[PDB]
Amino acid sequence: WIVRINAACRQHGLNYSTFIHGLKKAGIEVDRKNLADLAVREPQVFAELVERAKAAQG
Amino acid sequence: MKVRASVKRICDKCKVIRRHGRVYVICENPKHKQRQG
Amino acid sequence: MSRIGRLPIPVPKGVSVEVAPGRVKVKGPKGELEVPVSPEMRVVVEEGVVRVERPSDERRHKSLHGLTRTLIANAVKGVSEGYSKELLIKGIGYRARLVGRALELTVGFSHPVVVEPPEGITFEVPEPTRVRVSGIDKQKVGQVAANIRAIRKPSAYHEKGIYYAGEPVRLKPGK
Amino acid sequence: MKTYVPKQVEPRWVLIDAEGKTLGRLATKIATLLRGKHRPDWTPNVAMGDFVVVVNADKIRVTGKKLEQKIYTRYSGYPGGLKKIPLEKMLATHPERVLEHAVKGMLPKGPLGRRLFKRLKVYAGPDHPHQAQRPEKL
Amino acid sequence: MKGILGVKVGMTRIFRDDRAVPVTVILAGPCPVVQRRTPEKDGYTAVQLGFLPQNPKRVNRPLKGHFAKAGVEPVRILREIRDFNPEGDTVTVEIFKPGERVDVTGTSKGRGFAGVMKRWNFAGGPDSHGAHKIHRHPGSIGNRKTPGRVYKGKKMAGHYGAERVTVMNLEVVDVIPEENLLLVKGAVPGPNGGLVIVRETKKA
RNA sequence: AAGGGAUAACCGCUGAAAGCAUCUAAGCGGGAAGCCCGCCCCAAGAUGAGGCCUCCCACGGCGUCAAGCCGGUAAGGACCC
RNA sequence: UGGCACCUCGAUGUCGGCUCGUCGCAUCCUGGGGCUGAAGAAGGUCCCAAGGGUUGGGCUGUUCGCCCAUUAAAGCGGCACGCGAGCUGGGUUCAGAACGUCGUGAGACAGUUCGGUCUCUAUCCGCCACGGGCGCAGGAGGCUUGAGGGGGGCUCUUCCU
Ligand SMILES: [Mg+2]
Ligand SMILES: [Mg+2]
Ligand SMILES: [Mg+2]
Ligand SMILES: [Mg+2]
Ligand SMILES: [Mg+2]
Ligand SMILES: [Mg+2]
Ligand SMILES: [Mg+2]
Ligand SMILES: [Mg+2]
Ligand SMILES: [Mg+2]
Ligand SMILES: [Mg+2]
Ligand SMILES: [Mg+2]
Ligand SMILES: [Mg+2]
Ligand SMILES: [Mg+2]
Ligand SMILES: [Mg+2]
Ligand SMILES: [Mg+2]
Ligand SMILES: [Mg+2]
Ligand SMILES: [Mg+2]
Ligand SMILES: [Mg+2]
Ligand SMILES: [Mg+2]
Ligand SMILES: [Mg+2]
Ligand SMILES: [Mg+2]
Ligand SMILES: [Mg+2]
Ligand SMILES: [Mg+2]
Ligand SMILES: [Mg+2]
Ligand SMILES: [Mg+2]
Ligand SMILES: [Mg+2]
Ligand SMILES: [Mg+2]
Ligand SMILES: [Mg+2]
Ligand SMILES: [Mg+2]
Ligand SMILES: [Mg+2]
Ligand SMILES: [Mg+2]
Ligand SMILES: [Mg+2]
Ligand SMILES: [Mg+2]
Ligand SMILES: [Mg+2]
Ligand SMILES: [Zn+2]
Repeated sequence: WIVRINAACRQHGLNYSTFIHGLKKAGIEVDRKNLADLAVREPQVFAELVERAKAAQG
Repeated sequence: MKVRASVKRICDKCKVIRRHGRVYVICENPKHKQRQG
Repeated sequence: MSRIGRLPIPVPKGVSVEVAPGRVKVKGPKGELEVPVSPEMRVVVEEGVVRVERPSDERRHKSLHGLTRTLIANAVKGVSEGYSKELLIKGIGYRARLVGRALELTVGFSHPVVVEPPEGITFEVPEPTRVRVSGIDKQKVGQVAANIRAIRKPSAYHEKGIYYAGEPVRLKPGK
Repeated sequence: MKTYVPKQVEPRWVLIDAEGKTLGRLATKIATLLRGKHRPDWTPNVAMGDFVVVVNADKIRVTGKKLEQKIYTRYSGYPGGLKKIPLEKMLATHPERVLEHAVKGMLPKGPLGRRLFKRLKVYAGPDHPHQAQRPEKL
Repeated sequence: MKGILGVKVGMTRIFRDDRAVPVTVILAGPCPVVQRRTPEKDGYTAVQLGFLPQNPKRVNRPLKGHFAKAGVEPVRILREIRDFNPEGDTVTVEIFKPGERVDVTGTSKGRGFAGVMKRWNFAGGPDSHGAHKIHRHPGSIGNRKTPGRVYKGKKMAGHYGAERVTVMNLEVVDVIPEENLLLVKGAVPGPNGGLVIVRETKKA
């Protein structure tokens, strides 16, 4: 699951360690590494999760 | 002399040259030149 | 303290120095030469003199400043025939006669040594007791003169060697 | 059983330029491209690491005193047969074995990565017989 | 690099002005060429000869059917003679000259499953002095626990001979033009009837 | 072996750091029965299974279709002496 | 040579020799070079270099060691002090017997001598050679390049200069 999430998030401009830091701090712990099937199946909402995670760096 | 572990400057006109990694010491008279090895 | 390159070039019979964006080509009245330059250090090609400029102070900018200037300074007097570079020979019956350019010479062997010169090296032989190696570049003359040294090794208890100027500091006799 | 099916389709073609890019640092993105890290549909048993051709296998830059000193090793089972070959000899002739050994040292060692070594072509050209359409990525 | 197809027919002595020479008479007759290689086609650029005549009914025609040069197909192995270049019809013996050094590459005699003492010239155990069964055995073949396994090429019994063997630096004594024969200086590899190729020796 | 290249010890050329000097920090050389070339055979089971010449080839029936459902047969191969 | 006693007492055969090798260099020679109290030759020492060689004998069971004739040299070591599912049994580590010594004696001695059973069939790995099946994306007859691997990688004497 770490390879699928890190594989899917990388082309958006952020890796796994940048991605989880928005989820643990922003109170958006939703993914929880079992939800890789939106990073695989339907990425138009996982990209919005990237949009919610990239603004939570500070 | 020749290859030694310690290198000292007998007959003070020695020149100490570090070439190709290791240390040589040379003079005019070639019986006092030294290689550290 | 004076780093070589803090004093200028200027050269009468003002040979041409061009850009050549990684190197230096020098064309003179006799020949052209070649000096490789490190690309980080900037030598400039202004009027009369050839300036040299280094960025900073470490173990490469402080030595390549002076390497880069001085290898040009050899090529300044190099292309105007500023090198004589004699090789005087000793010996009881040694001589060096020239046929064309391949300088054969008797150095005590069982056959006269045929010296094959490279391109651009002139073996001027005015005397049987002394020759001289001329050319354009200082490396091309000193290397071939070292090849002339490679036949006979001097200072072996007596004469019959070469010294590049004449310098017997040979050693004590053995009786 | 949850639906985590990889649904393997269409192995693609990527050529990598090696003009001044160093080995090792080049061979890690060749390693991840030969493995399949760029694809989100990942499953580690099926080989989805795409077809990668590398161009300009000559003049690969190496750093420091490693040319003439980094000596490879090719063993024969005969006694005394330890043929030591330097890196400047490996770059004088046969430039492809440097990159093939660099990718071979980074791929997995089983029958999967052994199959992945087939999916990596090396050419010192620039020319290659793979002529359908070749998009270049860096 | 001159070369020819040949076949051993026997050996004898010839007499020079003072010394006898142990010559081998060898039948390197008229050799038809069938195919030339090309740097733009195969690169190594050799030339394919074949030498001894075949009646056209034992052939099977992937072999019968080569073009204009040498329509009568030969018998033996169509050997390529490694950058040699004739004019196009055949290669006679007069390419070679007496006084030149020529290589002979043939096929030596297989001794069968030859022994280790006859093969690798060992010594073995003595006949007397209590020797149980060591009279032709090789003996020890390794060491105990380290290294363990026997090294590759321990020079034991097997198929000695019947391989392609090159004997070098042979000087040409005489040339027979009417039957197209060569007279090398002895020690040709191969039996009476073994085909060889005879190149130029280097030895520059 | 004769010959070629890169070399160890060693001998150098030019040259700053260190206005001098220096085989070295940039480079260019010479330099061994040592290393790789070169000689000979093994060798495409080098699945990375190479390359060239020549001979033959659509149905003669039908699927999960050009045999990956089958019977003879072209080039050839095999059995027997 | 030792110290330890960690696998081995339902046992891993011990010294030496013959055959067969392989590896390290801290090189005995051959190949280069520096110094020398190196006039030349012959030398001494040190640095690189293991590619190839390192004899035929007498003595003792000997490794070692001492002598004869040579060579340029008769190198030091490891591989269970290499090698007994290869061999030898001369010594030691069996029963017989004797000598010197100790012990009242039976016997003993890392003191000496003679003699004394050395175990036909290769299952797997390895190795030397030769094969069958299949593959080499149509089927065969040939020719052949070489990714790679081993062999050989010696050396002395005489003469001209
Ligand atoms: Mg060997
Ligand atoms: Mg036979
Ligand atoms: Mg015998
Ligand atoms: Mg018997
Ligand atoms: Mg017996
Ligand atoms: Mg082992
Ligand atoms: Mg100087
Ligand atoms: Mg040097
Ligand atoms: Mg050099
Ligand atoms: Mg050289
Ligand atoms: Mg011990
Ligand atoms: Mg204890
Ligand atoms: Mg047991
Ligand atoms: Mg025991
Ligand atoms: Mg025992
Ligand atoms: Mg040494
Ligand atoms: Mg010593
Ligand atoms: Mg010597
Ligand atoms: Mg002397
Ligand atoms: Mg060796
Ligand atoms: Mg040896
Ligand atoms: Mg034994
Ligand atoms: Mg036994
Ligand atoms: Mg045993
Ligand atoms: Mg005994
Ligand atoms: Mg007995
Ligand atoms: Mg008794
Ligand atoms: Mg029996
Ligand atoms: Mg067997
Ligand atoms: Mg087979
Ligand atoms: Mg072949
Ligand atoms: Mg090869
Ligand atoms: Mg192999
Ligand atoms: Mg080889
Ligand atoms: Zn001094």
